[PDB]
Amino acid sequence: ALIEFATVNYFTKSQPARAAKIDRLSRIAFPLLFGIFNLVYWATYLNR
Amino acid sequence: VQLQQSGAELVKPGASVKLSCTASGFNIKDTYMYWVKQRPEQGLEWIGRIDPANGDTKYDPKFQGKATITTDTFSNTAYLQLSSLTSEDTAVYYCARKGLRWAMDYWGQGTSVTVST
Amino acid sequence: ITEDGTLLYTMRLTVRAECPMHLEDFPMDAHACPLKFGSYAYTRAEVVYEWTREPARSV
Amino acid sequence: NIVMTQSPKSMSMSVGERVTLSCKASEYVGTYVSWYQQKPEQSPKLLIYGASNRYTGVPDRFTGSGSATDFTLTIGSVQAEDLADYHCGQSYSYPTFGAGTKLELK
Repeated sequence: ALIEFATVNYFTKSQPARAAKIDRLSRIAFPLLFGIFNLVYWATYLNR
Repeated sequence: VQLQQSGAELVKPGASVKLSCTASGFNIKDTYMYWVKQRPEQGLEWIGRIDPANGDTKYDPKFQGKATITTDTFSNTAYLQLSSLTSEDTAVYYCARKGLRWAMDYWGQGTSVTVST
Repeated sequence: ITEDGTLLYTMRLTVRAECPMHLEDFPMDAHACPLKFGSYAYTRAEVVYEWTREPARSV
Repeated sequence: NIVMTQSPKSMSMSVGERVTLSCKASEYVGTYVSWYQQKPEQSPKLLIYGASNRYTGVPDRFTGSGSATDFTLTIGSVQAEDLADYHCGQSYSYPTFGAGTKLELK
């Protein structure tokens, strides 16, 4: 998350389209990945 | 060391049979006394055990009430009395003592009961 | 001391034993903490131990 | 209730070959599985008290192999008087025996 913010700020004021695009994409990419990781972790550790 | 059972019995269905097992060579207060039945050409089946020092007797759930196990420490005998018997328990009844690793090292000889008319 | 020689000797102990653990599923792990007791200075040919009831009903 | 599934039901084997019998327990029985040898018209005689401990007077051709549930009785050079049933019975709980294997010659 911090690295994504750093990239957004680096691209801001020069290519704001790419910055806004990757921010609106990271608003969906991080929570879904965390949910998938939680499901996998809990499932594979409670089955045993 | 040497277990002497009773003889064969020819009992009518609906009566009570009391089989005896005299232990010669040791005291029954030291070990347990297991009773085993065996139908012809089938596997062994446990009936019940008795602790002759106290009188604590455990039975197979399907043999509770039908059979009872008592002892007599003065004559070193174990008695098994079948309270109510049908025409199906025409099996061979063995008397055994527990061994070293809870096995039954010394068995009796078998009192082959027969239920008919 | 029973009249026929059968002794009975109980103690009240507080044993602090070792339970080796494999903490690779922490904290969703399952352990089997052992408690091994035997004889000292008396081999098998002299003193053999045995449970007094059915081994499932001793401990 | 612990049940002992003994296998096989009845086997036929010639003289002088190694033979093995299996006794799979349902629940846990640590090393308290005993093997008895019952000849026809006689009382069963204890062969292996505990797992892998021969009883006094048993030839060295009988060997046990113990585990938590599976137990094995291996006979080596089989002689001519070893034609009998072989029951396995646990004692970790109230004793329950297996069905037995009628050993045969062929």
